[PDB]
Amino acid sequence: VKNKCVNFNFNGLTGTGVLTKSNKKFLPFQQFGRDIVDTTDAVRDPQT
Amino acid sequence: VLHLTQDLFLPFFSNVTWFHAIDNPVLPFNDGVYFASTEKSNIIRGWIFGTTLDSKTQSLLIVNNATNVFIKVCEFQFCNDGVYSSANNCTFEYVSQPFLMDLEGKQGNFKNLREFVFKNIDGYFKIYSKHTPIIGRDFPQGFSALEPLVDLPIGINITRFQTLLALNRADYYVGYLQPRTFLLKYNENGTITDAVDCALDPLSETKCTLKSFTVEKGIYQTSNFRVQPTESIVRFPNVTNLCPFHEVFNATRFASVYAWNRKRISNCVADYSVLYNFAPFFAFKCYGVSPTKLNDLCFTNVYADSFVIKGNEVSQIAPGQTGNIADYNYKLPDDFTGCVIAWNSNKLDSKHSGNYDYWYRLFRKSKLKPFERDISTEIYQAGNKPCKGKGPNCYFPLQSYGFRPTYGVGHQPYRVVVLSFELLHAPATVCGPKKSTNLVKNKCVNFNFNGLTGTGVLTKSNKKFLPFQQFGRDIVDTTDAVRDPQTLEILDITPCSFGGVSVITPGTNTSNQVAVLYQGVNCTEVSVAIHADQLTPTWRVYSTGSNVFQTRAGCLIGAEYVNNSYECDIPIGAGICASYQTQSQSIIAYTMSLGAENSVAYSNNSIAIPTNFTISVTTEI
Amino acid sequence: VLHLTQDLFLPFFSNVTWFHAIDNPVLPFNDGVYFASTE
Amino acid sequence: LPVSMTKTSVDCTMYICGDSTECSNLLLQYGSFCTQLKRALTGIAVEQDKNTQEVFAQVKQIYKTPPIKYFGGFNFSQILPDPSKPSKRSPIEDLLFNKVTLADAGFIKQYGDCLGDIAARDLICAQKFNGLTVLPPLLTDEMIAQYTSALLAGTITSGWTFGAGPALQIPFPMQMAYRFNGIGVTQNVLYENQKLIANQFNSAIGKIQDSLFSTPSALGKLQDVVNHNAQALNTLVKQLSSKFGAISSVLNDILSRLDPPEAEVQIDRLITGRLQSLQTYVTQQLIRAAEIRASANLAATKMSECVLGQSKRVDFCGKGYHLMSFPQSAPHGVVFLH
Amino acid sequence: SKFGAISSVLNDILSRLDPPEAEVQIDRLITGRLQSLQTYVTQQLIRAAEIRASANLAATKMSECVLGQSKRVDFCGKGYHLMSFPQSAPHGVVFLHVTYVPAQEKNFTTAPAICHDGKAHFPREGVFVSNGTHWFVTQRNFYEPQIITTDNTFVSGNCDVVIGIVNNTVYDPLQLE
Amino acid sequence: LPVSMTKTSVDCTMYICGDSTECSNLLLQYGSFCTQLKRALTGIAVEQ
Ligand SMILES: *[C@@H]1O[C@H](CO)[C@@H](O[C@@H]2O[C@H](CO)[C@@H](O)[C@H](O)[C@@H]2O)[C@H](O)[C@H]1NC(C)=O
Ligand SMILES: *[C@@H]1O[C@H](CO)[C@@H](O[C@@H]2O[C@H](CO)[C@@H](O)[C@H](O)[C@@H]2O)[C@H](O)[C@H]1NC(C)=O
Ligand SMILES: *[C@@H]1O[C@H](CO)[C@@H](O[C@@H]2O[C@H](CO)[C@@H](O)[C@H](O)[C@@H]2O)[C@H](O)[C@H]1NC(C)=O
Ligand SMILES: *[C@@H]1O[C@H](CO)[C@@H](O[C@@H]2O[C@H](CO)[C@@H](O)[C@H](O)[C@@H]2O)[C@H](O)[C@H]1NC(C)=O
Ligand SMILES: *[C@@H]1O[C@H](CO)[C@@H](O[C@@H]2O[C@H](CO)[C@@H](O)[C@H](O)[C@@H]2O)[C@H](O)[C@H]1NC(C)=O
Ligand SMILES: *[C@@H]1O[C@H](CO)[C@@H](O)[C@H](O)[C@H]1NC(C)=O
Ligand SMILES: *[C@@H]1O[C@H](CO)[C@@H](O)[C@H](O)[C@H]1NC(C)=O
Ligand SMILES: *[C@@H]1O[C@H](CO)[C@@H](O)[C@H](O)[C@H]1NC(C)=O
Ligand SMILES: *[C@@H]1O[C@H](CO)[C@@H](O)[C@H](O)[C@H]1NC(C)=O
Ligand SMILES: *[C@@H]1O[C@H](CO)[C@@H](O)[C@H](O)[C@H]1NC(C)=O
Ligand SMILES: *[C@@H]1O[C@H](CO)[C@@H](O)[C@H](O)[C@H]1NC(C)=O
Ligand SMILES: *[C@@H]1O[C@H](CO)[C@@H](O)[C@H](O)[C@H]1NC(C)=O
Ligand SMILES: *[C@@H]1O[C@H](CO)[C@@H](O)[C@H](O)[C@H]1NC(C)=O
Ligand SMILES: *[C@@H]1O[C@H](CO)[C@@H](O)[C@H](O)[C@H]1NC(C)=O
Ligand SMILES: *[C@@H]1O[C@H](CO)[C@@H](O)[C@H](O)[C@H]1NC(C)=O
Ligand SMILES: *[C@@H]1O[C@H](CO)[C@@H](O)[C@H](O)[C@H]1NC(C)=O
Ligand SMILES: *[C@@H]1O[C@H](CO)[C@@H](O)[C@H](O)[C@H]1NC(C)=O
Repeated sequence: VKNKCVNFNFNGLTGTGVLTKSNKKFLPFQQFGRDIVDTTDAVRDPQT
Repeated sequence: VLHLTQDLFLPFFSNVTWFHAIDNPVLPFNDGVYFASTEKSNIIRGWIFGTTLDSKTQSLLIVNNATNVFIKVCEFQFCNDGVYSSANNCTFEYVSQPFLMDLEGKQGNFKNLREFVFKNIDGYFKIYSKHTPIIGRDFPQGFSALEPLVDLPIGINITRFQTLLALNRADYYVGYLQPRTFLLKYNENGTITDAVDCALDPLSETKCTLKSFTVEKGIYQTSNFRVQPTESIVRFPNVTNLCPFHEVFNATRFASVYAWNRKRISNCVADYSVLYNFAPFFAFKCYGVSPTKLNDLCFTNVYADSFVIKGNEVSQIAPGQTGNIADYNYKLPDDFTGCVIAWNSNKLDSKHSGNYDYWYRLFRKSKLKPFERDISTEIYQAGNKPCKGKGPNCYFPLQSYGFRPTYGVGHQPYRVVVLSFELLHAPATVCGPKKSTNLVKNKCVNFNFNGLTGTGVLTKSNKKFLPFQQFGRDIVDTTDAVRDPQTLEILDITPCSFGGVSVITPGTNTSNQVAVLYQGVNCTEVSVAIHADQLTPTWRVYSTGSNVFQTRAGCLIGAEYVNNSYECDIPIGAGICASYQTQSQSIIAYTMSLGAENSVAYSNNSIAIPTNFTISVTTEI
Repeated sequence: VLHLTQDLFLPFFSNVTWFHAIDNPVLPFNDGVYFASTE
Repeated sequence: LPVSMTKTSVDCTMYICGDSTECSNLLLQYGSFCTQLKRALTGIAVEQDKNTQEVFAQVKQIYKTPPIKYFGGFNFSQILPDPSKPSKRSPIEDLLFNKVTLADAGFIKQYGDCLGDIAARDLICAQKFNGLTVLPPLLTDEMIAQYTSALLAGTITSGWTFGAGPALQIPFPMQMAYRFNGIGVTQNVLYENQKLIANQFNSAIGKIQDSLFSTPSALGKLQDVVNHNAQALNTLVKQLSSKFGAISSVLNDILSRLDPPEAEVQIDRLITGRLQSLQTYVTQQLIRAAEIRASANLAATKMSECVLGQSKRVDFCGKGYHLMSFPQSAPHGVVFLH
Repeated sequence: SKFGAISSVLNDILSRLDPPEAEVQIDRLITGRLQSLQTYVTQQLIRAAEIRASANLAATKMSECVLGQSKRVDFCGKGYHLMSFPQSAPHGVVFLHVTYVPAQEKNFTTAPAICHDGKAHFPREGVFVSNGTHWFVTQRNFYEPQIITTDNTFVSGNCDVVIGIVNNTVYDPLQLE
Repeated sequence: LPVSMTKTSVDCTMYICGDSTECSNLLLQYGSFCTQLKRALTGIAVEQ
């Protein structure tokens, strides 16, 4: 479910937040997403 | 983002060996090898890894074919040309999509460059690749990303590396990777457009330390420079008599725990291979010092306490423990600097009909303070009776460790001998069989004087060392001077080369020429060091003789001294300022001009009165 | 240097017992003893 | 007034982990606790460079005293530069340089005589042995003398006009008359008592030299600044022999005695001790640098006010009705003659 | 930053370790992050004090330079200050010091006093300046010669104490009328 | 306008180790982390 505060456990990556669709350009081998300060930003859905 | 990474990379502008083909040397494998080849359609099949490449060590094979790949980890014998002849103890076969991809625009000119990098960090074989159409007419200089294909845990030893050819009826670009810090520029879409090394050029290092791609005009302090020592000097004492560890481990009557025999070891050379020889070791717990590093330290005194004791009390014997032995018979200090030894002995403490010679104490008025012996036969009081004898409520203090050849391991006659050390600042007398090398002065060397490890430059001195004096220090408590054990002379100790490197550059949008300033160091010292290749900085800036300058702040390399005077653009230090000025362009060093040299016309009766005026608007922020 | 040390020392302007000889009482030992004699 | 302190570029990696790769790897687990310290010290050094710039470089043009020195009877030889001396400093400036002793000059390149120290190596060599170095000031103590000489020559031959625009020459008796007119006394007083005023000024200038000569320490502020620098640095270097709850204080001894998987505990303890000591030093240095910035901004506005003109502010340019002031260069400071 | 702990993620370590042993890594992480936050707060306090000094200087500069004329040299820009205008800037202020700067100068002559008849004459405000042949009285920061009359100069002296005195005649508008 | 504030001369040795010899001995292993504090406070008081 998107656009709602949920606790995510994506492939063992625990955390909390709000998730939605994006327009990233994830390369086929890319799996995670971070930022300039090394904090997990975007995740690739294992089953979609 | 400008993310900075530290990992095994191919050095920029490094050596790459270009081969040909028309037999297949085995190129060495270490820290990963970068591979590249250009071919029309296909001539390279796969690569072979492993050690000794025979049927005695596990090996690798990455052979490609028309539709799949034939990965496996096995123990082939040889082929000398159907690429193997043995699959006896071989598992872990792997097949997936082919790595090679060839596309042509209806012409063979599109000789796509195939780039490959492999590495074996903690096993986990990593294979990265990228096929670029930059045609291979020359080894190109554009930036090309490299993406991974598979990543699989071989977990074997790889030292050698070979390659496979094809049949038919300019390639083999081989590079070697090294641990470097890299700064990579990521595009908005996630690709990597640009990257620069951090250990190639001074400007590259500044660009790394101020992470960005544009370096504004100025002077940047990046790191420090150190002259790494050339030779390693070890000067142990002048004694060669082997220690009597033989005579304490060859004993036949190791006393009981209640009376721990204590021997003193002094004036001898301590090699612990003899310790290893006379020891079917069972317990080698060492606390103060690591047993592997035991031959390289000089001890002021060594104590050898030996006593036979049962199996579980061996585990009892340790700093800060509890139990009838650790409380009433033998207590080690909490801050124990030493090591314990325990090996089984059922041949000297056992016999038919039994043996009961040994003794131990469970009854003491109080605990045993550490390293105290309490040989005494006093009956422990029970209740309030001054009773002196055996029987109920009148118990003998010490009981018997009766030992017979038939017990369990928990009850077997274990032999325990402990070694007590004292590693503090004192004139050492006992240490390892390490040989005494020569002495060379006026050169950066690692000294190991009587166990005092360190680095620096040593020479003659004129101290007034009293006969008992051994060391030297300062109000800051740092070892200054050491007396030579085998010469009885006094040598001072120097810092290796400690300084600091600052790079003087104009804006990269203007030029890439840089100057290097070594702070607070005579420039003859760095010049000889850079000539002998003993400087920790790996970026070697050119020195053409015309670019050397002994400043009061150190020495400057890369810019020449012009005797003119200008308002300067880059402060350096001590009245010297560097600038990027035309010659056709170079960096120049000159003393500051404080301003226009003007003289007033003061006189007895002369006055200058302004006949006009102007209005100026300044700004303050 | 003006190095400062913490160790067993003889106190300044302390009590020192001066003996004579012409029997040899045992003196107690504790934390070290300073001994001197002119002859 | 203090104008600046000693500049330092402490290197955390060498200071905490003397040439030890394992210790460097352990320190890498603490993040950017080192880059912050390096940036703070570099900012302090550049700031203090700017500070000396603000205090002294108030004139774009360098003026030079006329070859003949007869300023209406006023005797200025004591503050005018002496060509005979190799350093081109006035006698009053020489006493200040002689009465201040710097523990670390910085512009010495002292490496090469740590082996040659012969006797017990000194505090500077000890600091070099453990990762603490001192940068030299960008403006030399000789070029600062040129700046001071220019400022002094401009204010006795051109009055205060050279502080605003072009330098306009004016005889010294008339400049004195105008300074007198600025405080509410007419010029006829000076033009009638010129000889008496000249004698008083000469006697005062003569007697301040002996007052600075015979006093134990009238330069106590600059000496206090230098002493605080040296004492903070010595307290820093004395922390390298503190066990911090570890078995020993020598990294080379510990790495050679204990295998890494156990030694890492002692290495971590030493890391936490030395990092916190270095943080304390950096914080105290930042506070002292801010204080010196405040004092030297006061010095800069005092220069621009009292030297480049007459100040109506009471007691700011000395006690009494201010007339002039002559700057004098001092080691890590300035001296005003109100 | 791991700060010497197994990992730097609380949500990972809490779910990876049971609390009695997880508390060691957690305490390490607090020990690191608390010290980092203390460092940040200390630097912010020092910078706030420096900005306090700068803002007090800006406030007194506004009240002096803008709300009046300042006799202080170089305080309201370089030169003889006239006015200033404030301008708002992001997290700051910008002042426009309008200052009077003198210009082309001419070396003429000067005399401390003028002796007309046994009495020294001194200009009430200005300099006794001579073209080269005819003595004049003019202002200080601008050249505006005037005929030496008894109102431009006040007289007190004896023509024998002032050094450098130059003979000239002073005028009076009273004897003519 | 404030002109001064209270002068304090806290004592690290007992403030950390209330009349405890073992604690004083352990604190002696931290070097001159106390003389610095006493000097800073004394300088503050003298400056006040
Ligand atoms: C990142 O990826 C985007 C999606 O592919 C790119 O946008 C495209 O741009 C092309 C022109 O190059 C358009 O034709 C297309 O419709 C789409 O808008 C974008 O350019 C790219 N950015 C890069 C590579 O920097
Ligand atoms: C003082 O200086 C002024 C400029 O700073 C002079 O004004 C100039 O006038 C000329 C015309 O003569 C213009 O061409 C020029 O642009 C400027 O406006 C002014 O004349 C001058 N006066 C004296 C007395 O020197
Ligand atoms: C200005 O003041 C100087 C003081 O330094 C005078 O120098 C003196 O010279 C005499 C010798 O004539 C020395 O004995 C004395 O110690 C001092 O240095 C200088 O003469 C004086 N000049 C004028 C013009 O007054
Ligand atoms: C002294 O100042 C005089 C100003 O009144 C100048 O004299 C002028 O001379 C012209 C003729 O040359 C007269 O017509 C005019 O009325 C005025 O008197 C004179 O040039 C000046 N002298 C010098 C040396 O500058
Ligand atoms: C200014 O004019 C005075 C008379 O108007 C001069 O006084 C004369 O001085 C001479 C000696 O110099 C006497 O001999 C004579 O009797 C008269 O008193 C005065 O000198 C003169 N000053 C200058 C500087 O020219
Ligand atoms: C996940 O598995 C289901 C069940 O086979 C399948 O329908 C779905 O397409 C799969 N999704 C992915 C991304 O593999
Ligand atoms: C590459 O090898 C050649 C031949 O040995 C050598 O001249 C060159 O310097 C090498 N490249 C670098 C960067 O050292
Ligand atoms: C290539 O290797 C694959 C690996 O399974 C094999 O199935 C195939 O027969 C081989 N040959 C061709 C032409 O694909
Ligand atoms: C596999 O290894 C074992 C190890 O002892 C050996 O006994 C066996 O012969 C090997 N199998 C082969 C060589 O086929
Ligand atoms: C791997 O092989 C090399 C070369 O013989 C050898 O030095 C090294 O010890 C080996 N390592 C292992 C883990 O087998
Ligand atoms: C004890 O000494 C004998 C004498 O030769 C020797 O054979 C034996 O190996 C020694 N044993 C030990 C444990 O030292
Ligand atoms: C060291 O031993 C050698 C060999 O006996 C001897 O020649 C030399 O004099 C000794 N030196 C000292 C300082 O004892
Ligand atoms: C440093 O300066 C020069 C250049 O090296 C030379 O005299 C010597 O090496 C050093 N001199 C002194 C006085 O330290
Ligand atoms: C020019 O520079 C040289 C050194 O490069 C110096 O020896 C010489 O004195 C300079 N000439 C002048 C006129 O300054
Ligand atoms: C000023 O007068 C004095 C004494 O009258 C003389 O020594 C000096 O040379 C004069 N200077 C000028 C520029 O006239
Ligand atoms: C030494 O002993 C005498 C006699 O008992 C005594 O008077 C004196 O005070 C003692 N010295 C000190 C320092 O107490
Ligand atoms: C006036 O003349 C003197 C004589 O050389 C000269 O030095 C001075 O600069 C002149 N003043 C001016 C032109 O304003």
